[PDB]
Amino acid sequence: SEPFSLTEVQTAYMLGRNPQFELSGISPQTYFEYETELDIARLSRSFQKVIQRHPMLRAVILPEGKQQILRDVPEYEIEVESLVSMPPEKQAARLREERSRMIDHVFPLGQWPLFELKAFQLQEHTYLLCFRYDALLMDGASMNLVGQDLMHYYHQPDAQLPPLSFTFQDYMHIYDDMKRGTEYETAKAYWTNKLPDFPPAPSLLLAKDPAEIGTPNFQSLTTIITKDKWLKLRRLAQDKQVTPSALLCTVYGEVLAFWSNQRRLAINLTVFNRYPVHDEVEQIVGDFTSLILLDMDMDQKQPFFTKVEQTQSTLLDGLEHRHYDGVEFIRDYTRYHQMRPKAVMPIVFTSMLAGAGAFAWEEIGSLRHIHARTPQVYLDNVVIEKNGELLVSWNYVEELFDAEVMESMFTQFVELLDQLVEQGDINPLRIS
Repeated sequence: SEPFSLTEVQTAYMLGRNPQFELSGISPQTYFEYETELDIARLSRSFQKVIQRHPMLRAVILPEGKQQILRDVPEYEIEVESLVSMPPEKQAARLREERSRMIDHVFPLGQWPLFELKAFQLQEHTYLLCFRYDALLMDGASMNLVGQDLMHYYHQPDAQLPPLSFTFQDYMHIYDDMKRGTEYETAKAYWTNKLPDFPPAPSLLLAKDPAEIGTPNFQSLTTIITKDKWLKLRRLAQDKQVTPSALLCTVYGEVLAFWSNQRRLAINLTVFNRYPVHDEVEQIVGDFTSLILLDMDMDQKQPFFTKVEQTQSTLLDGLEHRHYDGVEFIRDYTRYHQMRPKAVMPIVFTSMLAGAGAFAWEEIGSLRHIHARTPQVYLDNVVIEKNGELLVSWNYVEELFDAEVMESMFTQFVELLDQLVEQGDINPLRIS
């Protein structure tokens, strides 16, 4: 229960709370809603055992820039707010400003918890379950672990899960030792090797100067790629000897190059791959976020899938030097390029592809909404494998983009996926 170090991503997150930087003054957070018919009381007791299982669900972030696992925490119960006597319009209004208030909520430093799991009773046996968590607490992969244990203790309250011997505190000790290794300097050397000729982020058409925004508010555009379409895209990705992540990232780059009138651009890629430092590392709750800056050359005479192969090659070379994290390389880019307090690489692709794996929270019910906020980010393209479907969620700073332009870019991204599903290739990019 000693305070221990933050990851370099966690540190960037904590410094993004300071409003003196542009597009800052908020903590990174994820929010979603599920319409469920499960027993909320059983869910609440199950969630309590998840909290005791995972120490990072009982941790706080301290102002001094460290984290600490608390000795004991108060019992957590899912608060139930009943709306069953309210007409549907009054229900919708209450949920709306409850949603907006949960998304604008900020978890105070040093206090517990960094999450909220609240239920709204719409009918006697129908609830709207809302879950939100600070990204200082856990990454998206860890969030799936929480849902997995949640459903396990829900169905089998007495079947106790195998004890964990590895903690995130142990991992952080290894993490701090990995910053000072020969592997670290080889990864560093690779990134300064690519630093003089590294392209800038896609220069999109912004509605105003980001310096004049103040605190950003995010909007989400979300769609579901059906099981049939996602299956065809996975089969086409394997036929062209490319990963689905490189494929979706290259489609992203095509839309970004078109709307930015650029040829070479840098995408901020967010992944959750964990270093294999212990047999149980894929079992613990924590932050394992890795940022890699993707050098991409879109405007080419090459066929689309030739560019996908280049994105694949670039991506794997990035992963073999991830020990030098993207926050450090980003700052290398700022100081080396004379670039002030601005947000440097604010176009983000967040891949939560599970490799035909289950999304545990989908067992709760039907997903109704998802929202994601991050400091110093203009646009975040989040793709989540959702039990055979692909959920695509674009989160952008509302004050920074015309809503119709954003909807147009989003629609063209989705339509290029449709093209690949039909013809196995894409057409010259034109307006939707």
